[PDB]
Amino acid sequence: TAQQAPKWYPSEDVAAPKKTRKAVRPQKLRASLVPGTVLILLAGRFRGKRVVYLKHLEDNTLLVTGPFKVNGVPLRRVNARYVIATSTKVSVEGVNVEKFNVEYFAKEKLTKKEKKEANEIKTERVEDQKVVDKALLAEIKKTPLLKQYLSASFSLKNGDKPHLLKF
Amino acid sequence: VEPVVVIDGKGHLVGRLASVVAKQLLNGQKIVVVRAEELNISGEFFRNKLKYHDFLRKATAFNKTRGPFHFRAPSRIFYKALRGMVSHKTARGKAALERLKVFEGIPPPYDKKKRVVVPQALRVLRLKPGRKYTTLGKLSTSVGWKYEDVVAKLEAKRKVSSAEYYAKKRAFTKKVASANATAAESDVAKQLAALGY
Amino acid sequence: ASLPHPKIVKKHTKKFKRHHSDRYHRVAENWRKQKGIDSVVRRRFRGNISQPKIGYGSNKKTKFLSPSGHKTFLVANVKDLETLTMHTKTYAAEIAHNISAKNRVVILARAKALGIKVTNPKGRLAL
Amino acid sequence: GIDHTSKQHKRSGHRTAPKSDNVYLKLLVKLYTFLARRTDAPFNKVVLKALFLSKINRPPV
Amino acid sequence: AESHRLYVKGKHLSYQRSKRVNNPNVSLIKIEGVATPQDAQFYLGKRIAYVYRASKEVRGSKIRVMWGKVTRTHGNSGVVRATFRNNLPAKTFGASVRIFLYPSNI
RNA sequence: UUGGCGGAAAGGCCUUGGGUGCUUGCUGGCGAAUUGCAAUGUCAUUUUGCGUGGGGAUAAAUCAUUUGUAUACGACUUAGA
RNA sequence: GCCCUGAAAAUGGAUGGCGCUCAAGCGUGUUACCUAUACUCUACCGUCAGGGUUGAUAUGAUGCCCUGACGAGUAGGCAGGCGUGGAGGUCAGUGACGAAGCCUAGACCGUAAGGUCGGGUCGAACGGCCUCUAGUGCAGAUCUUGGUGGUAGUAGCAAAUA
RNA sequence: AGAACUGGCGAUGCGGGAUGAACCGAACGUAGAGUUAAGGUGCCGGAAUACACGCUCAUCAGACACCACAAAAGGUGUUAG
RNA sequence: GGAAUACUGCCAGCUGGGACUGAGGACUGCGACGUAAGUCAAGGAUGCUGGCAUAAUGGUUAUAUGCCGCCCGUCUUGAAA
RNA sequence: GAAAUUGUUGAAAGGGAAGGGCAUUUGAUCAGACAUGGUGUUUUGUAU
Ligand SMILES: [Mg+2]
Ligand SMILES: [Mg+2]
Ligand SMILES: [Mg+2]
Ligand SMILES: [Mg+2]
Ligand SMILES: [Mg+2]
Ligand SMILES: [Mg+2]
Ligand SMILES: [Mg+2]
Ligand SMILES: [Mg+2]
Ligand SMILES: [Mg+2]
Ligand SMILES: [Mg+2]
Ligand SMILES: [Mg+2]
Ligand SMILES: [Mg+2]
Ligand SMILES: [Mg+2]
Ligand SMILES: [Mg+2]
Ligand SMILES: [Mg+2]
Ligand SMILES: [Mg+2]
Ligand SMILES: [Mg+2]
Ligand SMILES: [Mg+2]
Ligand SMILES: [Mg+2]
Ligand SMILES: [Mg+2]
Ligand SMILES: [Mg+2]
Ligand SMILES: [Mg+2]
Ligand SMILES: [Mg+2]
Ligand SMILES: [Mg+2]
Ligand SMILES: [Mg+2]
Ligand SMILES: [Mg+2]
Ligand SMILES: [Mg+2]
Ligand SMILES: [Mg+2]
Ligand SMILES: [Mg+2]
Ligand SMILES: [Mg+2]
Ligand SMILES: [Mg+2]
Ligand SMILES: [Mg+2]
Repeated sequence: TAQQAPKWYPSEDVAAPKKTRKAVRPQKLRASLVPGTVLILLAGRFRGKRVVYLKHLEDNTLLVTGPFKVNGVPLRRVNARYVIATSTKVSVEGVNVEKFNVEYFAKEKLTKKEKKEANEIKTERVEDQKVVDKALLAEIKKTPLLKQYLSASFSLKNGDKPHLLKF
Repeated sequence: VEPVVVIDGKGHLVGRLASVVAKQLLNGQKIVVVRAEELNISGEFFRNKLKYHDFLRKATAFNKTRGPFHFRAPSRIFYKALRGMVSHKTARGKAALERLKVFEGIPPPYDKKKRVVVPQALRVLRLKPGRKYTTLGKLSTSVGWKYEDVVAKLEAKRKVSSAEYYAKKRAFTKKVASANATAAESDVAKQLAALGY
Repeated sequence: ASLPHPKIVKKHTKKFKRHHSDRYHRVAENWRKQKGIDSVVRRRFRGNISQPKIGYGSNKKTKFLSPSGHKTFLVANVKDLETLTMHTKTYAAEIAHNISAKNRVVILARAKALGIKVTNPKGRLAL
Repeated sequence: GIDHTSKQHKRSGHRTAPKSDNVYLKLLVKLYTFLARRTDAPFNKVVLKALFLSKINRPPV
Repeated sequence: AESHRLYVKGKHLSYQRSKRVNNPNVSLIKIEGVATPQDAQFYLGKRIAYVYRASKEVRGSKIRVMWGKVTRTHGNSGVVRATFRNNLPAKTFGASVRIFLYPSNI
């Protein structure tokens, strides 16, 4: 032979893991995030946009909407660590929000063969967006300048110190 | 906060200004210093002249052209004081030094720009009242700088033009103040005052 | 395809080259310990080369393991190949350097039949 | 640093696992290390340590 | 508007060091606006990106990013310690860097 | 586009007239989604090359020869349609 | 007390440097802050120590496993390994379909001595393991023999009339 | 130059004393995090151009143990007794 | 005369932010909450989600930058000499 | 048909040596994992 042999071979049976003791308690959200609060989106496609927060989803995400008629942000879910909760709050009693959940926003995962060499929206999704924002701008029109505030984007100006700024 | 910061060197103590400027240049700020002939050094004029003659006697004995070079202009005196505070033999120090320009007077690139001061290097805020101090233009002239009078004449012409500019600016400012005083006491102005503006 | 293992950690992946083996051609880079009385490397002055020591030893669970997770076993023929029949998740065969091409093709065919991973299945191949 | 009051990494100085490579003697020390581990009788430990010994420490009786 | 900045600018000052030995695994960041450790405590855990340009396009861009985060405060003057996935290249002593507002506690 | 002013490194500052675009000063209508819960998510300016099409202008220097106000050699200083 | 006089040496120069004057000096007090291979906690390597485990199946009881502590080093001791020429045994080992050798900012293993592979070149033998044996490992000895540089297209190739 | 006791260097890296066998701190497997020693925090250089009470102006100031020196005697300089 | 407050100390008082680590691998132990079934933060990390699936991470190598690094061997108390 | 030493070609760097250590940028270059058993047969070579 070229190499002689090993006297003992390791066994190939994989051992089972020990019983872990990590239960899943629910997420405790920070106190500023109550439904109906205006959030500033910090990252994403809609970064710097002001949206209204509706429902805390099951997978620790926040259901938000623009409303879509106001600034073009649809019914979406965002990560709670990537938003700034302002003190501006609109009443969200009168929305039908328990339709939306985790399996509502499914992606239909793409196969490996479908390679985009070069390069649509659900009708139920656009009608749900219409139903939600029709109730939302009814409350938005009460306080003055709120629609324009929600339409405008947020940015930091020269001299703005986020550790001193109030939201 | 600015791309370029322009420092009026008048009334500034040389070493304290040089330490502030060296730290700024190493941190990445572009600095230009104007009016280096009006920089101050603490201590009497005779003391600083003796110090310069002490610096001036040091030279390479076998060949004076490779020795320590004694630069006579006030801008170069400030540059010497600042290069001592920068690690100038490294690439980092060379880059930090090329982010810097020092001038006598205020040349026409910078005569229309805003000049700031550094209060932790200002003489009237740092020296005890009564302590004697030296003016760098006088010291440079005593040791061999040849251009004190031409800089003074150019500064006089610049100051005349700058006063003509400032009179117009002040008149326009009083018109603007009159306009927004008349446009105060309105509903918009009261709302702004409620909001803090 | 290999057995599950922890993440392989190499404590010191850099080669321990002998002092001044860059300075002189006659000094080969094979490691020797400096025995000199004044040697900065033996005395461990700051800024000098590190020396091999027992603290750099590999974790025993991941020692001798290739990045694929196997241990390399040199094989010269199909009879040496078949000693890894029941150990395909722990060992990978490497055909010896002096095996002819026409014996390499036989060894490769048998290894594909037996499911044994071969580390160098391109040696002496004709295309 | 530690102010060591004793030598570090010192061997016990007692011969275990006898220097002989007599296979029957190794079988005997295997049997008696089993007995000395699991019978709690001092005789087994004494004869195990005696089995380890060198020739000049085993004079004939 | 004419501004779109959602980060706070900072400068990369130096590595963590003693007088004559530097530790490249830790960088020191001067965030603008902050002057005390108490104000610097707001930015602990925030993400930091160093953004630079290259001649070669790699995966659809000529812009490359080094990611890291703020770990603790440094000194009495609001400088922070930051650690990056790969250490910063030391020619960026004096280069700008971006401190984002996420992960947010507001 | 009109008239100025600026030489410290001016190369910038001010002004007249008309054209054209925008205007969030105020009130409306439509759009935005799917980048899927973040990924700088690419918007800057520096140099150069190669093409179009539209202007513009048509040289010298060196070697070799020559001089001796120069000269170790180079270099210098002269001359030659 | 501080300052000043007393206070003179040879290249140009040193509170480390710049420079600093209600100090960036001197005396004293209070905090905050910086960072050593030290201290604390954790991982991994090794060493030492104390223990567990012959039961069946499958192997290695010098095996596997549990627990604690420890790690500086010339001269020097000891131990476990790596490599070379040759010898007994074995792998019915490799090889003209290419052995050995050599080259290779190509790959992999080992803390390391080293080991392995791919590619090029090449042409006739060589290796793994268990043991035996030695004329067995080089950077130095103004070492030995051989080969080759920089110096360097340099010193120079100018006595005896042409 | 020669003794005593102890601790060291030789045989020893590391942080500090710019620099240095012996001083100060601390003794060393390979790494991570935290806290410190001695020494420091204007800038070189990581870290308060911190806070507080005074003293000092030198036409050779002074600036930190080992340590890289200064004395007798003087001064209506100024300060407190 | 009646308090308050400072300072110092104690709590097996409550609570927010940040960082580094996730060794082990069936069960066995000590506990806690429950009448019970059982559950648990109690002898070492799991759950949910995304992008990529390639030179992107990574390795090697040349270079750049920050800080550090004197020539080996030898005799010697002491070697870069 | 090794090395010292040398030519050519290519690449790279170079303000009074060069070489080295830790760390990353940049350029170049490169290994590894990508199937897995699987409900299943939307099936051809009818059991692939
Ligand atoms: Mg060599
Ligand atoms: Mg020695
Ligand atoms: Mg004196
Ligand atoms: Mg100091
Ligand atoms: Mg003090
Ligand atoms: Mg540390
Ligand atoms: Mg034991
Ligand atoms: Mg220890
Ligand atoms: Mg022989
Ligand atoms: Mg061959
Ligand atoms: Mg080579
Ligand atoms: Mg032949
Ligand atoms: Mg011999
Ligand atoms: Mg030799
Ligand atoms: Mg030797
Ligand atoms: Mg010789
Ligand atoms: Mg000649
Ligand atoms: Mg001659
Ligand atoms: Mg000795
Ligand atoms: Mg010592
Ligand atoms: Mg600093
Ligand atoms: Mg007195
Ligand atoms: Mg208290
Ligand atoms: Mg790469
Ligand atoms: Mg990489
Ligand atoms: Mg690289
Ligand atoms: Mg290199
Ligand atoms: Mg370097
Ligand atoms: Mg150095
Ligand atoms: Mg002597
Ligand atoms: Mg031949
Ligand atoms: Mg060669």
